[PDB]
Amino acid sequence: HQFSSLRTPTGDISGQNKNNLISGKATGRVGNYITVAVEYQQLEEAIKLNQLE
Amino acid sequence: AVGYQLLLRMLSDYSLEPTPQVLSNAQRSYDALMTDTLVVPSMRRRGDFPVGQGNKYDVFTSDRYYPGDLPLIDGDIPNA
Repeated sequence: HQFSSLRTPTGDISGQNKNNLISGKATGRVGNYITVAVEYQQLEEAIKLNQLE
Repeated sequence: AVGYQLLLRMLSDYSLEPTPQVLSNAQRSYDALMTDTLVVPSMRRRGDFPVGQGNKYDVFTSDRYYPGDLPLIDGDIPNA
């Protein structure tokens, strides 16, 4: 919050034009999926690749 | 091959009997045709046959037992 002031030379001015209270927001959300997919013959892959690592 | 088979099926129309040389040629052609198309299926493992510890079985390598004829279950259509 931020405020602004007034410049007057009198003190018994208890009734005047005051400030205002405005509340803001900053909204965060989720994005799209990060997906990588492979299709392949698992037997041919496992011919020479242990544990698919 | 097809020509000799058709000739053997058609001689009876004119009532002419074949000859040993024609029969041998037809046999050789049919044998070559059959040779060019051979399947000789290789039998697969039973399904309850265990897989030894040498084939390291894990979630991402192989299951404890050899895969078989059983179709994978969809989850809907539970009964066949």
